[PDB]
Amino acid sequence: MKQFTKCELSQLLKDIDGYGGIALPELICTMFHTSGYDTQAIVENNESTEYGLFQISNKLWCKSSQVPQSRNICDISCDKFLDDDITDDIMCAKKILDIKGIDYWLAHKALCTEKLEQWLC
Ligand SMILES: [Ca+2]
Repeated sequence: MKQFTKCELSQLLKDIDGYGGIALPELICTMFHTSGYDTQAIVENNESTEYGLFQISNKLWCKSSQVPQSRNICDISCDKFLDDDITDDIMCAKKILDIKGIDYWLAHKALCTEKLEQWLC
């Protein structure tokens, strides 16, 4: 259920290259192994769930019925991360990068800090 090509995502996110010292291919890499470019991706964990192209968690970042105690850092309902517009998802991902850095994503150190030429367009 890929909803983007690696190339279209690289073009849409072109100005996020360098953001907090992030290389763009590093990020695209991270997004692919995270969500498979599926804007509707839902990953269910123990106490919580991660949503969308960026797999943003309801534990901290958005408001959801599942975690009423969430601080909702991005000030947004998690449902917004399952629509076809990734603009709000990108806003939140940047807030994550501003705080916690690219290591929020467990795919980044696992696969995206080494051998990245396949993520170029
Ligand atoms: Ca969205």
